[PDB]
Amino acid sequence: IVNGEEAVPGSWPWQVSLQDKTGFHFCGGSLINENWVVTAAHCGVTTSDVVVAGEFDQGSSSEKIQKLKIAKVFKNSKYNSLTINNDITLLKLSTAASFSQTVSAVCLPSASDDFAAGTTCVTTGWGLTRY
Amino acid sequence: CGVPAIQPVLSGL
Amino acid sequence: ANTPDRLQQASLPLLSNTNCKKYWGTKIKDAMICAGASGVSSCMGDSGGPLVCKKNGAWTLVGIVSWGSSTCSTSTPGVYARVTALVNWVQQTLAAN
Repeated sequence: IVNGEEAVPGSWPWQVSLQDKTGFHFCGGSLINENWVVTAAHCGVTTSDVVVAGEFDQGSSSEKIQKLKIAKVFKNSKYNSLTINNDITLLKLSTAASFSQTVSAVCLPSASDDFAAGTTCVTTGWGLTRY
Repeated sequence: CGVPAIQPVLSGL
Repeated sequence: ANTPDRLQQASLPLLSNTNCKKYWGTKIKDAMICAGASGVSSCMGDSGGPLVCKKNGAWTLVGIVSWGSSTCSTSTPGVYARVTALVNWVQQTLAAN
């Protein structure tokens, strides 16, 4: 996030980091319960990737991190690789996350919910702070 | 869901 | 580097899909929602992460970081997967597995 700011550690407890086999963060995701993460289809997640929960300071060695294996990847069949429409994938964890003060789930909306233009929302992540 | 035990603090300067 | 040591956050407004198309044109589909163009921008490495808004006092997943400015311009809206258009699939997938 460009021109964002540091979050309080643990204050976005559903935010996970998706790491490849080397440990390289390549995408974010959101815990929606103890067994499931929602992320973008264009991230191309596989069962060799790992869900990292409870991480907020990659400069810390004292965090209660959970490295969670992925049992199965559920890419939305309607995902369009060219337009990037329907850009959603579900990850089922082989072992459930252990919820804690720093690890818990985001709420999901109803399909009929109206989040109007001008509503102030929040995005979080480990992306670049400057291009 | 959706209510962190550690409340986020959004701020600036 | 421009990689943050610590998780980042930013507040940003949702855009109407008509106003988002003023930037991105026909690339904006019904299953997308735009936000930002307001001084912050999602950028490389934020993909797949959350865009949350309050509903009944609780943070609710409204978007998933999808794509945005080629240079992460903060005067250009970011594009997010519109979860209201995709949550029926999410809930069905959870129920079937």
